[PDB]
Amino acid sequence: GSGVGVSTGGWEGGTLFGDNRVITVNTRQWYAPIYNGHRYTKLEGTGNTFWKGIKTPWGYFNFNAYDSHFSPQDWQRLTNEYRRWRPKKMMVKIYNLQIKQVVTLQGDTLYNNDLTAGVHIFCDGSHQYPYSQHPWDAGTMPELPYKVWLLENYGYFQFQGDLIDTSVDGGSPDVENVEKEIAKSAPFYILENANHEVLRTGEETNFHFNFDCGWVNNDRAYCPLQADFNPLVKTRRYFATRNNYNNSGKFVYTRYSPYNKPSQWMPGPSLGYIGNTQSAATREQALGPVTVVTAPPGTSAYTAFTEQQSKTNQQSASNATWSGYDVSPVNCARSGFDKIGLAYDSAPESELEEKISIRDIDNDMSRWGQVFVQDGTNKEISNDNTGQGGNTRQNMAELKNVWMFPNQAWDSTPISRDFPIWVKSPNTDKHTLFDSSDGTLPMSHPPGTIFVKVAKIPIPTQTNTDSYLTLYVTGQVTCTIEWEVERFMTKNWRPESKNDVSSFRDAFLYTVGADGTYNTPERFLEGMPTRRGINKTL
Amino acid sequence: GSGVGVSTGGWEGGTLFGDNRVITVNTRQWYAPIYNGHRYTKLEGTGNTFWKGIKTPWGYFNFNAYDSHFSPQDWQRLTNEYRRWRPKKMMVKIYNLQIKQVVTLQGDTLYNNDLTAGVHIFCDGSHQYPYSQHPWDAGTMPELPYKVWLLENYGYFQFQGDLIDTSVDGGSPDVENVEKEIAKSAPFYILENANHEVLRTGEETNFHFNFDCGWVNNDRAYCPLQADFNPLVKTRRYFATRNNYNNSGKFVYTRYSPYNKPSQWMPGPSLGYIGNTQSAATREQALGPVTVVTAPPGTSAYTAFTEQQSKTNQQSASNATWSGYDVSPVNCARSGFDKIGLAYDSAPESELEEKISIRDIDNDMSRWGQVFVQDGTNKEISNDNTGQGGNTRQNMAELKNVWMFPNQAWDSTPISRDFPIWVKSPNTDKHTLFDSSDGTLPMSHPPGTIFVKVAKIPIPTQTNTDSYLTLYVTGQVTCTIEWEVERFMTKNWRPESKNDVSSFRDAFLYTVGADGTYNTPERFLEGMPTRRGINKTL
Amino acid sequence: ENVEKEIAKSAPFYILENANHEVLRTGEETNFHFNFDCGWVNNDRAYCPLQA
Amino acid sequence: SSDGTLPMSHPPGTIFVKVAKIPIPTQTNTDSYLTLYVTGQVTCTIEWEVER
Repeated sequence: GSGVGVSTGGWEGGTLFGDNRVITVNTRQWYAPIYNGHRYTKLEGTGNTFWKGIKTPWGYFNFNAYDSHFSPQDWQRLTNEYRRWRPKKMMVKIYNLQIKQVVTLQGDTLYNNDLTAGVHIFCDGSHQYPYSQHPWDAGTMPELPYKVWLLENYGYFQFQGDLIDTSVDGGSPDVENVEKEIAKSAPFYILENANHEVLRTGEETNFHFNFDCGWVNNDRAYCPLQADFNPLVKTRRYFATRNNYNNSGKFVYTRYSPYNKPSQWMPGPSLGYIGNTQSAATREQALGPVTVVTAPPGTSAYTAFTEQQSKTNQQSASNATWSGYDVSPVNCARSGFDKIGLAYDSAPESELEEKISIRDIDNDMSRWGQVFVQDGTNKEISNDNTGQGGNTRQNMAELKNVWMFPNQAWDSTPISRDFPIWVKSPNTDKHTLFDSSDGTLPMSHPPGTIFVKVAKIPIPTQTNTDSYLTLYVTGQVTCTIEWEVERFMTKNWRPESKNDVSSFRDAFLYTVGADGTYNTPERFLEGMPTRRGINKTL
Repeated sequence: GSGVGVSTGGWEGGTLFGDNRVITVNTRQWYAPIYNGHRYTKLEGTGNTFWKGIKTPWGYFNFNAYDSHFSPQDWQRLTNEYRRWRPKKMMVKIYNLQIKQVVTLQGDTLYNNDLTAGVHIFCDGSHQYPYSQHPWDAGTMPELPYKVWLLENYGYFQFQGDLIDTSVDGGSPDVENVEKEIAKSAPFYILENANHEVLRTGEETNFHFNFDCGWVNNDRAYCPLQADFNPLVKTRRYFATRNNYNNSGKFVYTRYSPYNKPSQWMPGPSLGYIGNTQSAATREQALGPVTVVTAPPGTSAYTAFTEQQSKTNQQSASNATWSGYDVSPVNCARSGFDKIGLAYDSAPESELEEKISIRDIDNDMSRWGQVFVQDGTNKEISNDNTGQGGNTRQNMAELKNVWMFPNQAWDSTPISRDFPIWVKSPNTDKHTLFDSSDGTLPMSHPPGTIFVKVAKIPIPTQTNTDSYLTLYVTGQVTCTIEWEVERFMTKNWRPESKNDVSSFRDAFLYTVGADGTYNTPERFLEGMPTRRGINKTL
Repeated sequence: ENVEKEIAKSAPFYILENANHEVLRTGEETNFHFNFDCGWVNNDRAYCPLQA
Repeated sequence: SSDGTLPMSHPPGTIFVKVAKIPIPTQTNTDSYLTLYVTGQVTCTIEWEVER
């Protein structure tokens, strides 16, 4: 029935492919140590960074990656057989809890099971506590179901080091000092305010969640946005040409070629900034296409001066890297820069080799390589009537920076097997269109973070100082996501490109080696990206 | 409603993929000329061949190929997504009939439509008429739905030229002459004995058929039949070893290695004969692994002598090619010889280039490369006791010819997109196991052949000699086959090899060229063979 | 690894004979219906600058 | 749209027409088709939603 000696659950796993739904059940073996010695402590970054925050005696389940949910073949069969997919509903189950005590009886350490020790488990569904989980973090659910998963210590941003800096001395209150105020109005969160469960070995718990999100599109456009037309018909439109290069000139009109027709569809947005590669040795300064210094109006961030035009505190571009936070990749709809923004490793905690994979391959023609703008004649106009031309002029130029504009249509980046699934959309009042250059699906309320700490069992002391019993929790978590899928249909005659393994460069991959080392892809193609062969009529 | 000016049907096409069923609808534009001038005539092969038969004023719909039913992508999606398939039921519809008359009013020829001209359409479901349709014939339904399809003239074998040869003179009856009797008991078939429809432009017809057949398996074995075992456990079996090489010897026993264990599963049958490559210039002599001379006991075939042991007429191996019929490929379960038996062209009626494709790639490990047999010690035994060995002896030998034996298990050849679907199983009393080295599925009663001729409209003549009106039939045929399919399921972790186009050597393929020439694969991999990536636990 | 080789491989080719469609003769006819979902076309002008 | 058009997700479906291919028997077996064309009448009726 129930008790210390009957299991709360069993190992579930596998996948079910279906026409309208895919259901991926996954179970892992996890354990949570005592984090930070059961205490909230101020987290300050070493080196030069002004990030300051709280380190928390808690740890959390991060379920956000694809490769954690799909196996390599479940991924392949997913991307090959389906046009698009999104999650519908997720159900996590935390069970088979076991709490072990760590005692050192001698030089040796012995691990004996202490019943009646609890574990705190808290799912924040309302997101009342800071959501500090980031996509592209190394603490997600392991892709190998037989690897044990160590939960990650939780912590959160609190205040900005250089926005608390100036004149914050506590001698007397300064109400007009704005940096004094930022530090005063900075929050501090404690997870013991919240109602949450305490479980023992016999107890279990589970959580359900219903996604509301966009799709993940697996099909490619074979045609440029502007190239889809019929050369067999002649167009009705003419293009203007200046004739005499002077004031007496006028535009003379001649018909476009059938093979060159104008279009109403602009290129999707992009920023032509590739990020800083200066060979800077500091890893914590901002190296990124767009670095953003958040400072409130009265504040002085790091070393700041007043621009005398606006009389506002501003920074030099070199100092800003200290005070600011980069955003990458910003390339958005430009596929020419795919290689710039994303580079990542699959292998967690492996000091053996880097195995850095970069997104090289995109065959989707709805994403553009370059945009050129051409504003007139190649030679400046003479101010007199008659006359011949003038000083030479730059007719054409590359547009590096393409912002959002009407009639823009593009496709999001192809995602590999190991990417994050979703990203937390900010709780700000205003949002523009959601397109993530890392391919993630921003959601207003993503799955609530599940926090775990180990109940604190005190040790009586004569000195009355805090002494806690050293013990940890291990258990089993089953994450079952239900995925809404769409099978593709096409009238295309020719065969599509399917993400075969034959294109892999390394023969032995997704398999263990002699010593048990699981071989993972070091390349983006070997990660079986989406948007490969399935053609999409423009 | 009905009449000369309303169409009997419409163009149907496409495909429907489903979990349990795939339905491929295909429509073509066909035409049948007047075959052989409305007369049955004796068909005799030029060159040296004894094949003799009838040429018939009829033509027929041949629906047997895969590439006619599936498009290149329908094939790819079929082979990638499904474990096995077989046909369930076929429905053909012959409609939009149009009969045109060919008249030459002058040097010019003009084509005018003659109403009230019939067309004969006969489906032989009972197979009461010779089934002369062969797999690997060039007259099947075109793979391109927009190509017009010329039906093939029908004809059938009647008697064997060298089994009618000797002493067949009609001076007096010889009842003891057996070759005289073969010619007497040879059949002659006429398709005007059979009930069949005569249609005009307003009329249509259709036919239904229900397949009863085996499957077509798309999955491969990754393991040799004999290699599946657990080296972690030590076997209980010992192998014998002769010790002293003489009469006093005996077998001494020692345990197999854990990595080498005996098996009960024999290799599937094969014949190690690769066929004759002598650079013979005669195309109609038998070049094939097994050539079979059918002669009844009393008959003398070509140049024959009496073997004096059995006192029966026999032939020399060189003369037999004249009198006999090869069977290819005979390799059956040996995949080492895949390259030998099958070579074929996709491109019909194209004198431009050969484009000969040969089946090279088979990764299925249930098919064996070689079989070796080893019968004892390496040195002949001395007849005395004591003594040392003897004359040297051949311990091991290759078994070239492996017949059918108990506990044999193997897999049929992987088939490409363009192969025949089925083959007519003979109406003989006895049959062994059905395994076709061309991959076809033998059926007792395959789809009944649909015959078409154009009604003969006479021309009055003073000389009373036979003169017929020159006119032909064009129409539309819709073949709809329903396929029973099985989606694969696997616990395999690693990604499977999917028949991507990326492995194709030619980039422009399955697409028209500048002059409209449809580019077809010249290689076997580019034809997307079955049994590629889907793994089958042995 | 040649990407341009791949673009040519993954380029589609369409044939309109794959699709179910009607074949008509002189006596036959056909018709088609469609329901638009679209914005408007505005025929009125603003006489004032946005900022005036 | 700077040309004033109304972009629609699914505009009216394109109506395709070809003339059935009627073959001509040939000794050389090369493709020879009968030369003929189609004429007809098409009535397009659009219903427009308006605002006075």
